[PDB]
Amino acid sequence: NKAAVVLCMDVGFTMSNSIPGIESPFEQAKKVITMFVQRQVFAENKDEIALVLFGTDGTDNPLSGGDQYQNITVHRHLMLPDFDLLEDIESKIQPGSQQADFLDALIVSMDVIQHETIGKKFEKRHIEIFTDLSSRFSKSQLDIIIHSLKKCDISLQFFLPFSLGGPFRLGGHGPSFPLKGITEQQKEGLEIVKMVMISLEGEDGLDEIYSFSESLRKLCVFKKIERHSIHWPCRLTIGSNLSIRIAAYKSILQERVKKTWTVVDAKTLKKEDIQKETVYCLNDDDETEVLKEDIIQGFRYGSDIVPFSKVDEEQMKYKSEGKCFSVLGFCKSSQVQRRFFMGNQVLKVFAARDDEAAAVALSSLIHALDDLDMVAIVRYAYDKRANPQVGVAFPHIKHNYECLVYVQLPFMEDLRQYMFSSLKNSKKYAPTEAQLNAVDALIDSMSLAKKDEKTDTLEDLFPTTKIPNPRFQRLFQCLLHRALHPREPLPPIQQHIWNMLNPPAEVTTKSQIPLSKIKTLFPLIE
Amino acid sequence: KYSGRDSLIFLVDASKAMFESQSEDELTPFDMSIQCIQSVYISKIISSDRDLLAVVFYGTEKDKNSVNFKNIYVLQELDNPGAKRILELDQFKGQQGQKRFQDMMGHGSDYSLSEVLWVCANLFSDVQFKMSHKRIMLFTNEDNPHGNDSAKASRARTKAGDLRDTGIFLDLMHLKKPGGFDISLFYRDIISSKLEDLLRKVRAKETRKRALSRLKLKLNKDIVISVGIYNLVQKALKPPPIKLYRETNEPVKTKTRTFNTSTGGLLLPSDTKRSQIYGSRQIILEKEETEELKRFDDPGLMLMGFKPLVLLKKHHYLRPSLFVYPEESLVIGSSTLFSALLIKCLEKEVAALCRYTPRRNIPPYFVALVPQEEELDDQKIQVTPPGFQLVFLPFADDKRKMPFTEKIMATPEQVGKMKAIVEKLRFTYRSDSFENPVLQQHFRNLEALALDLMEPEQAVDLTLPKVEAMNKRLGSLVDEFKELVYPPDY
Amino acid sequence: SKFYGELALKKKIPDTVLEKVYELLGLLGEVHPSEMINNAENLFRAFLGELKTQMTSAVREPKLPVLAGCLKGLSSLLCNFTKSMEEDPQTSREIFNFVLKAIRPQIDLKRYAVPSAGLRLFALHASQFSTCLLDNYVSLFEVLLKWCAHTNVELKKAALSALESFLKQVSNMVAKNAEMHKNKLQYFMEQFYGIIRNVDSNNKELSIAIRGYGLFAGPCKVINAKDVDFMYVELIQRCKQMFLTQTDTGDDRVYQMPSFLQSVASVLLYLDTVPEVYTPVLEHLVVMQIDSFPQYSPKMQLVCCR
DNA sequence: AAGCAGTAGAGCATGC
DNA sequence: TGCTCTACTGCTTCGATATCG
DNA sequence: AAGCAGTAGAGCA
DNA sequence: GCATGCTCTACTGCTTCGATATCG
Repeated sequence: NKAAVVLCMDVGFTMSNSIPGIESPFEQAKKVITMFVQRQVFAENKDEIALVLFGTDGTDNPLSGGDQYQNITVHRHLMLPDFDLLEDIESKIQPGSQQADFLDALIVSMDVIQHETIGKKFEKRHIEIFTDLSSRFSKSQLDIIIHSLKKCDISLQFFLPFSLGGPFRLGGHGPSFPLKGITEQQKEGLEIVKMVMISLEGEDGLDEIYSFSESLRKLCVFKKIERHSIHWPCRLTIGSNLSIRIAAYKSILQERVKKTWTVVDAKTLKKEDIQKETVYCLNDDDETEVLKEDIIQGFRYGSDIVPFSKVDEEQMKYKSEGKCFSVLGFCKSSQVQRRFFMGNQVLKVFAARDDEAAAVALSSLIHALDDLDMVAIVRYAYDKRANPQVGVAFPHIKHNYECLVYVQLPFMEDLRQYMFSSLKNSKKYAPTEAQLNAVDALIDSMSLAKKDEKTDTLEDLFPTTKIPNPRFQRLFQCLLHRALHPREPLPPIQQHIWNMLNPPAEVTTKSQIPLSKIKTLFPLIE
Repeated sequence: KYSGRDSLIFLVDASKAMFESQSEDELTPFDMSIQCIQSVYISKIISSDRDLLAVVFYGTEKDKNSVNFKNIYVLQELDNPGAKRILELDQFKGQQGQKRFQDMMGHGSDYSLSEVLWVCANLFSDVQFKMSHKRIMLFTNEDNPHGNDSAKASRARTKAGDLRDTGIFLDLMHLKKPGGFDISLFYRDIISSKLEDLLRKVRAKETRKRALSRLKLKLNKDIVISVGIYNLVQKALKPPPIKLYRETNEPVKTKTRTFNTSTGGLLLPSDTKRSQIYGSRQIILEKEETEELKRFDDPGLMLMGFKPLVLLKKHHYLRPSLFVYPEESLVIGSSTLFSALLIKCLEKEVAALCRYTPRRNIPPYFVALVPQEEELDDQKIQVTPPGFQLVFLPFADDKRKMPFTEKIMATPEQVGKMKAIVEKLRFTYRSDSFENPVLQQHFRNLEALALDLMEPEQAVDLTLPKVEAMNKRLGSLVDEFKELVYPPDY
Repeated sequence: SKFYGELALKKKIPDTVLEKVYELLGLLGEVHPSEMINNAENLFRAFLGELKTQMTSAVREPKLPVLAGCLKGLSSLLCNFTKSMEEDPQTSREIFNFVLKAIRPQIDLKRYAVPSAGLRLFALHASQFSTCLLDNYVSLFEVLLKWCAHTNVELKKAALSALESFLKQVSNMVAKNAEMHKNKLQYFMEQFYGIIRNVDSNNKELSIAIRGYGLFAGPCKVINAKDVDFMYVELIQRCKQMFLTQTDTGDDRVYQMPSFLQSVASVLLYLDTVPEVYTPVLEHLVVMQIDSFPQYSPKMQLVCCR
């Protein structure tokens, strides 16, 4: 439906804190706010972004009570994102640094939201604060604002510098603080925002706070925004009559960019000056150009062309007799293995809704499929159009959801087997043990997953799943560059992109010496 | 070789009692052989449509051959499977075909000896190509055809030895004169029954082999290795729909242009630019600009860490999975580094993590390399080759969000019933044979135009459930599993 | 219109045929310009846009035969269809920058197609650039003089003419508005004096001193009118000393005598009071050239008689 | 990618 | 205002079209 | 290119 | 003295065709 995000940006004096020589937090917060608003203006979402800018010299409010709501300035309210906000974020080289407090921006944002909402409702309310935690505090209104946020449902997400408690770039999935950043103002602000966040929502109050290291390189800003899916109703059968009313939804799939490149003509800047044609010109000689009404869709057979184009094939095609989510057979032996899955999507088949006797029956079915490695072969069709398909229904036993996941399977035209030579009993290409230990030193210096934290559960370095997509990011920043400065040539790529896609540092430094070992012992490469 | 082609000569023994009904009113072996030959052609005209297929009847009354012998009649020559060849050949079906072959060539004579194998050798020698398979399909039923003259037996085994020398091999597909395989005779001197391969089993396949990319994996910056990235599960589909003129029955050869700039005229690649609109403001760019804004790296694989095989859930996949193998265009020894890396990654169950840029300008993509050790057996059950395998990994807007906030518990009165049900339905999986209904009926429907026999032919689809054989096999516990704890009760 | 439409289509033509289409579109522009008062306008864009997209593109590294084709199309079209820096001073600078990019000294290559075509196009058509030929001249002569030592059996002879017409068309303009240039004049004159006195180790700076001396003997006569008289005396001594004192028996330098005669003749047409002791050496010179006819090459045998 | 085909051009022997 | 034919509408499935190793 | 099931505009009562 | 005649192999491109991204 409609979404609403309110961005609080500190402009306070210690937010106008200096730089040691590595990176600067005011620039970091500028990069994160412009990342969010370029996504919102380039995805055409029906939503509103607002700014609450606190720390400027000026005071702009309907009510500014003494020292509270001082250094409160507004520039753009809840509106659809546009290039005006990018102008506001690019024409803000000045801090104008003075701060009264940072605990007034929240209540004035809630007030202007509630006194401006009429006729145009929302299905989420998310406010993100960007502060480096050094200015003063005031706990005049604590429980009344906790109950006001608990009875108005204003969820909030908090952003902090890279100091939590060799050359740190932006964040390379390593240690966040260089050495030290904790003071008493950091302490008091951290505990008051912690206690308002737990007294609003619970345990995530200790976990929905994010640094500028891991907010650029992760989609934690992109939570409680997106709309879920389209509810899929179907019906599962076993045998004669096990007609379970079922809901299906999609899951991980290939992402495609929606905008297209409209071809225009130069020196006019209008579209209508293109009228493309094609002629179905049987020349084979001096040229004869024919009209449409001549075309038989001929196929190839053996060594020739055979006629009969379409209404006859539209009659004598395969009749598809309706959609189906039927069950063909079963197998206790889990012999559908990983290298045969072969589809371009995965389908979470969930449960029933609405008098869920069918859903408790399905949970009984997967709670029977759980105990042994028993697989289920399920035949799918979307509609009359789609070809029918076989697939496997994996069970999924998780914490707050018990689901089944549908993957496709090959038909026996889509395989091919071909003999490749063996490498175990190969009398020519067997290695040496010092070569083997060079490989093992390279592995154990380049390993990323080890167990720690005294309970020996696994911690992994560089989890290659949480990365945002770089392609639409690069494309969208290049378009905003070109539509901002309308003659400059294109940049090279940003450096926080490679600061996102880098492997961490200590693993490279550990591998530096076995990489020298493999280079120095293994034989020549061309 | 890659552009190699194979070859097959059908040598038919229609001489003495094979043209008779064997005094049996059950089956006729001439019509059986012509049905098997029609099945072979009618499969390989869409399966493997480039080999060489010839048809030769011997023991006939007339003769037709380029050395000009007697009793030997070649019919067609080594070429593609053709609709003309099968529409010509199916005039010898049944007793009407028996009489038509009688009047067209006749039947019965003192048949040949070595000379028919001489005709086969002079049929293979003419072809200027690269023959890779040299097989002869013999359709005969007698098993001592020269059992009164030993000079012809010695000359026939001599000439068959000299055909075995140059690389010709014959497999006589035995007709059923005694029905069962009771002719345990002494025909071991020439050779190197079951007909079901020639009968049914291959109505929709293909044959091909390429490599799809030859890229290089770089470990640090200087240690490079060369891998061919094969594809092994490929999603075949129906061929492209050729366009055709109505009257002269020829392709159309379309052409395409662009004009009408509020003046008319005609345009070029340079006059026009690319563009986009975003709400109110419009961007314009060049074709090189919109092709260069997606430009990251160079083609190849880049080693970016290591991980053991425990974090990746098979909930997570995106596309099909390729297969990387140690090729031979960097150095003699990249195989050896891959063999050492294979052994260590398998025994410490570790899997590589890489970035992968497929060709000259594509954004990069994270893959995970999982090893695979081969499996063969006594009788060479070469089911796996040894080498590494890609798995793709999602990024950000792949994983969507469900409604997902639903969690209700059931009762454990159903688990034993369902265990009995799934043990009732248990079948050991498959190895092959789950063929495609849409492509299959398209094959049959295209048979029924250039072969135009009657109608759309047989169209069984081995992907339907059989509820009639499911109900009796399950039994009458459907009602008790439907209403043991839970009534719908409207 | 047939061959012009056949490059206004979608993809085909593997560039050793698009080479020939670009060559035919220009050669047709050379012969018989009765019809293309109109259509030869857009053929300029059809050459320039393609040569732009082959020249400047960071990705898709450039194509080699289509450069040769498009340049030779322009070096056939530019006769009878000029666009010079007098009446249309934009495309002139455009094609000048394009040929200047086309003649940069690549070294690690063989591929002598774009050097040869750009040099020939500048050679025949040097006269079209009337304000942008006079401002890069040290870089111009350095790259051209680099390519006059290029060691190619057909490209040294194809570059020498480019150097020739460059000198010829800079001379006519430095003489034109005299005494307020007054520095370019002095620069070429103080690079030309004594560069014929060079005790050289080749044959080429020799010849180019000869040629520029005999050509720039002209513009000293509007200003000085006494260095022109020191000229030809310096010149006939520095040429008589080359062969009529020594080793007319043993030498192989008969190949610069047409440059000799054209130089001495072009200063001698501007001279006055020929000193009457050197003409008995001029008359051994030109009869040595009348004798030295059959050890020549065709093509050279016509400018010799010139 | 898979294969073929040409040939440009630098390297073997004798000429006004 | 209470009910339903119907007039969209974003939203997905597929089928044909250059692009390229 | 070609359906497709929620979302409403307004006929019918 | 360089002006000519003669010869074998690596650089460029051709053509089919299978795959892949992309448009409708």
